[PDB]
Amino acid sequence: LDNIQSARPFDELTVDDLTKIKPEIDAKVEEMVKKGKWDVPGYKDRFGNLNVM
Amino acid sequence: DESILLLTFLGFTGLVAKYLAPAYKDFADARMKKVSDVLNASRNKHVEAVD
Amino acid sequence: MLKRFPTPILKVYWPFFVAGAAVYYGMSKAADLSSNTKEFINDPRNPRFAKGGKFVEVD
Amino acid sequence: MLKRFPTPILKVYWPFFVAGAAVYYGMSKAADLSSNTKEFINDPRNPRFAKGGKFVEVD
Amino acid sequence: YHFMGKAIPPHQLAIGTLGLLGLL
Amino acid sequence: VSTLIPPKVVSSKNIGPNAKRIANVVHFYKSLPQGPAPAIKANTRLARYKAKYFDGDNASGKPLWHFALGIIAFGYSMEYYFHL
Amino acid sequence: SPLDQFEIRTLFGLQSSFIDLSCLNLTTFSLYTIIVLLVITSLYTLTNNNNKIIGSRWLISQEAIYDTIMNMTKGQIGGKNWGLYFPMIFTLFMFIFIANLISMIPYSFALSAHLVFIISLSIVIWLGNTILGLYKHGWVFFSLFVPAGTPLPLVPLLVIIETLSYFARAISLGLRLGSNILAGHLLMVILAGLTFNFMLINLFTLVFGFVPLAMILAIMMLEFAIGIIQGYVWAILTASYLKDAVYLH
Amino acid sequence: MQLVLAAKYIGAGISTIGLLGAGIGIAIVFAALINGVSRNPSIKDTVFPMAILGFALSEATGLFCLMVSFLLLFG
Amino acid sequence: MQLVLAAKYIGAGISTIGLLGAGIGIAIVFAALINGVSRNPSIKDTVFPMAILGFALSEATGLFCLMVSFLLLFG
Amino acid sequence: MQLVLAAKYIGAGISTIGLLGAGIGIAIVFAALINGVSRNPSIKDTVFPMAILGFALSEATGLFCLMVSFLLLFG
Amino acid sequence: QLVLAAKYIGAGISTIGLLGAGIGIAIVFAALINGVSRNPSIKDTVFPMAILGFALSEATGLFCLMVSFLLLFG
Amino acid sequence: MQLVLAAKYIGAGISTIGLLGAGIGIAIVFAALINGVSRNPSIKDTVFPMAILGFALSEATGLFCLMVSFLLLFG
Amino acid sequence: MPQLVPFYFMNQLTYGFLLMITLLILFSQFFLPMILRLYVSRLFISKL
Repeated sequence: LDNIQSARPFDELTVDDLTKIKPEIDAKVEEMVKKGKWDVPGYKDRFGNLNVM
Repeated sequence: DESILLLTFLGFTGLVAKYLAPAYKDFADARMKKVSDVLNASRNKHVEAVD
Repeated sequence: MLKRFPTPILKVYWPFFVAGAAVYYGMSKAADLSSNTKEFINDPRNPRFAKGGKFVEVD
Repeated sequence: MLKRFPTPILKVYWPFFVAGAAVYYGMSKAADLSSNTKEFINDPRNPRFAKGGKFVEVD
Repeated sequence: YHFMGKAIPPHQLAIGTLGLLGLL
Repeated sequence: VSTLIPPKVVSSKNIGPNAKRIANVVHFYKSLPQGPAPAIKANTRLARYKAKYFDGDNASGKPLWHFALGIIAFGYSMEYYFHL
Repeated sequence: SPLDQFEIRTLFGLQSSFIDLSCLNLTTFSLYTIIVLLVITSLYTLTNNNNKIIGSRWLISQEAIYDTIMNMTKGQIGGKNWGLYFPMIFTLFMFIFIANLISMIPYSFALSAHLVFIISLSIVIWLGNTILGLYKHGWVFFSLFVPAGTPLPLVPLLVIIETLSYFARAISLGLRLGSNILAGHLLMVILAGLTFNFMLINLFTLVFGFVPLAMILAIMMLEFAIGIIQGYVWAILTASYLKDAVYLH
Repeated sequence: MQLVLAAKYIGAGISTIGLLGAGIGIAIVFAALINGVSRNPSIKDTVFPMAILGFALSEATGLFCLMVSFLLLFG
Repeated sequence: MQLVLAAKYIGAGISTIGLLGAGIGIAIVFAALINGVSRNPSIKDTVFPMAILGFALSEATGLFCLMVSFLLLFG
Repeated sequence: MQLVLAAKYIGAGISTIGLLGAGIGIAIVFAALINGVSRNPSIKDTVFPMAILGFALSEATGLFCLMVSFLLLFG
Repeated sequence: QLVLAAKYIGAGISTIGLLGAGIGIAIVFAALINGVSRNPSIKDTVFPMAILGFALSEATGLFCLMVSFLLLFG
Repeated sequence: MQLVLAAKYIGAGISTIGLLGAGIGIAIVFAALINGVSRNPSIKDTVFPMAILGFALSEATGLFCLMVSFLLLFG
Repeated sequence: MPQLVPFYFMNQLTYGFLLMITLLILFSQFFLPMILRLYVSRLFISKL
């Protein structure tokens, strides 16, 4: 139960904190920009895009 | 001449702050609740299962 | 604050910039041709008066 | 380099500075009175044209 | 993919009309 | 564009039971526990402006009214100084 | 003169006699470009509370604009590489969207209603389509000028009045936006000028003089719609034009 | 200046004709609204804002021709 | 001056052409109302307020024309 | 010199008739939008960009005529 | 200079032809909307025909605008 | 010859009024084209060259109209 | 029209194109990917 032992500030977790704990996020975003894919695969299905139309 | 345009802009801001502001507040709060709810519940129910 | 990401903005958008330079040059010559007309040769805020010449004023 | 020495240059030279301010003000009004004459009302480098008004041009 | 007079099928034909009206 | 599509797909899928376990506990151990390093405020003459209007639960649209009043005042001063 | 609201006045000033340095100097147009840049900077810098994941209520706005322009340029150019032209299709939006809300503020000034800048921006985008099309597709770029399977004896007519519509595209895209913003602002100022002199005659007119005020309020309600819709229509036509220039039909 | 002020009145007369576009226009929008409600009475709160939007966007083209008449009368 | 005044009468004559837009349009609205009741009669009470709304908004663009006509008569 | 400004204002009056070709334009576009949404309620999010596209990309031809009117009036 | 004033009347009258162009673009996109709404799987098939017909109709409204520009500037 | 030279430009202006018929006509042709392909997807290869045929055949009237405009403007 | 034809053409166009190149570099390198970092982070916590 080490997962619950470290407590959970997901309402206030910083994206800089994720970049610090995961450079994989920074590398994936950087290569995803370099190739040009502004789409995020599998985002739209569980999270509503909230485009006007 | 432009003061009547100022007065109508005041009335426009009154209409916005009476009607559009709480509607957008409710919309943004519902979307915020959906974001925080799914983002919390998925990680919670996945981390609780931790052969 | 903000982490700058090196996005490719030159090996994609070069004809836009070349067109921008061309329209810049063509509008420079258009402005110089329009600033010497009969209507606008005595408007004192044109940049002719700040260097040398003064008041053709024959129309 | 140079060591600054605090020489008294204000409790000695005050009427020179008061006279300087007075001549500054009087030459300001003299310049404003001279910049509206018949000879110099159409010289385009006067500071009238940079703010608002344009070309009385009735002589 | 046109076929004019059973010849080689022409490319798109668009440049020749512009070239004809250019020299006028 | 097939390769690009594959790259995006791979990123979504990623790479690599144990594949979830040595992901999630290794992610969780340096997740800072109590919302640590909070830094709820500061003093830079705009962070106090950002906290009162723009941050988490305040979030209100009054700065649009501040901004509109600013342009109204500035444009009226300029119009009065030039034409009136 | 109801059109005095578009006067350009110089403020900070700079001149010389060696070189014409009068091109760059802080001016009403220039100061409102500085204001547009600082607003667009303000919509993303201090919007994000301390780089939080949850994305506070201000960031939902700049979330929705991003998503409604991603899902718009994915449905237009939609090929192997659509995202390479996505920053331009977004920054053509946000300039026109912010510069037509700033212009609604009463004592303010329309950047968009200057035909010389917007027509110039349109000609820049048109030449940047033709040069990009020629570079990417050689001499067969002119295959854009024949529609589909058509009978050959009427192809050159359908080439001439296709190319005429191809370089009307240079000024039409700009002059649409210029005409909408200019006509809207000139309409509001002229109706304000008429209702002002309506309310200075005998005191019976300030009684029940609420209906022309309500008509001006209704036109101001209409004017946000005609200002945001043009900011969208610019970004849909210069997505369709990149579809034509990048992909040959 | 009698000729140019006589021409102003004729120009304000000519710039009235463009209102017939809006007069037919608002009607075509609301006629389609009625014929759409009669085919399906459940889509009212989806369709009717689009009818109000088309009303506004055609009334704008009407007022763009009215303002030229208001310029030629006075300004 | 007769030359200005006569032209004002001519412009007042010219202006009223735009009212045919409203004349066609009000009738288009009521005709779609008639064709809508004949398909479904139980929707008349819902639809008829928007029919009289369309009558009013189409009469508006005819009375702007009539306003310009009277301003080129008595002003 | 009066003739130039007189015919200038007359031509500026003439060059606003083309807005009746835009009022009816916006009308027919939103009319087809209403009739298309009413007969198929799941097509709105596909047909709405074509509606906005056709709307403004049809007005543009009335706004060209209004710019000819502005270049006559003020240029 | 009667001709300098009478070219402005011609530039005004020659702008009336856009009346057809606006109604034309409306009828084209109206038929496009009806065709998509009846058959939902025809948009990518018939949409270039709509863009083609729009381009042709504008150019044949644009003839009047270029004649107006020749009268006003030439 | 100032009167005849002015009537050149007036006639060149009034000449292109009838050119709006081609702008409506191309639209009606392509409107029926979209409306016909919308029913039958498999009739495209017959109807589309017939559509461009009707396009050019209706285009000929507007081109003759513009031709008379250029004849009055250039001779 | 008198107001949109001054001498200020090069002024208008100079600050306009400076703002366009500014917003282009500025949007593309800074502000669009700071939204996309939020996207990839939300999806990465979602996949876990």
